[PDB]
Amino acid sequence: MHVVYAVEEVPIPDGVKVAIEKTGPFDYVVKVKGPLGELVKEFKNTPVIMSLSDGKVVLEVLNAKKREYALLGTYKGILKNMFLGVTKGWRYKLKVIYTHFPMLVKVQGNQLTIENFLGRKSKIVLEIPKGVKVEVKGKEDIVVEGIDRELVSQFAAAIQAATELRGEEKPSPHGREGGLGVVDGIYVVGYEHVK
RNA sequence: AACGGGGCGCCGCGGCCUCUAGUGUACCGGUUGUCCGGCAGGGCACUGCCGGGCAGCCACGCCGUGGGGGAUAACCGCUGAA
Ligand SMILES: [Mg+2]
Ligand SMILES: [Mg+2]
Ligand SMILES: [Mg+2]
Ligand SMILES: [Mg+2]
Ligand SMILES: [Mg+2]
Repeated sequence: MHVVYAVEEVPIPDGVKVAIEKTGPFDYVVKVKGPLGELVKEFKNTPVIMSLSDGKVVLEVLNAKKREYALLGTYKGILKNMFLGVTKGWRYKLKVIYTHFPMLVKVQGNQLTIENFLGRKSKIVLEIPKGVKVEVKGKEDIVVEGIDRELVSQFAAAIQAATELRGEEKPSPHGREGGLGVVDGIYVVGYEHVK
């Protein structure tokens, strides 16, 4: 359909200061600061008009189609994650599951290393991005923390992907005559806030 | 079975001549028939034939011949509204 005018409002929580800067004809840079840190997000080439009103972020589209109107809900959802990111933080939880070979997960500096995955001599090494903290709880659980939910979720997804074999190395998911097969890996199990 | 780690080929490409192999009517030797009287030296038999062989050329010989980065394909995912 067609939208003459549509508006959305995102209430800024207490202690959070939001700055909106126009870096181009339709580009925006939104800086969000809270007790837990500062996030910076870019909204480039966008039809959404972004503005501040006494403690809210106002999002508007004018003369918009479905494509442009759909971006109001998206930007509201992104901004809400930013506000919760600087007040409560984001924690993604992962579970280590093995069948015969116990995996050894350790964090050394800014490297996350997984050893003995399926008894392989190769070592899975991942680079931990700035703003992400990884802690290994016992032998079964991994926790990824940060203020940028996109950054934190993406890294947690990378850990899970690193243990998913592809091509000729992919094991059969089901066993003989239909039981569970070789299902080893690290699986993202859920998320929650730090506070 | 596999990832990872270690070692080496085959095919192709580019060079090289130290080794080995081929050639080598440069060169040295042996020897057949005849002719120059004999010896020695030599002509011809299209290097007469046979053996060896430097240089050069050469392969059947030796040497070199890789990893990375970027954007992507098939797609797999994150966040994410309509
Ligand atoms: Mg050649
Ligand atoms: Mg000869
Ligand atoms: Mg004589
Ligand atoms: Mg004569
Ligand atoms: Mg002659």
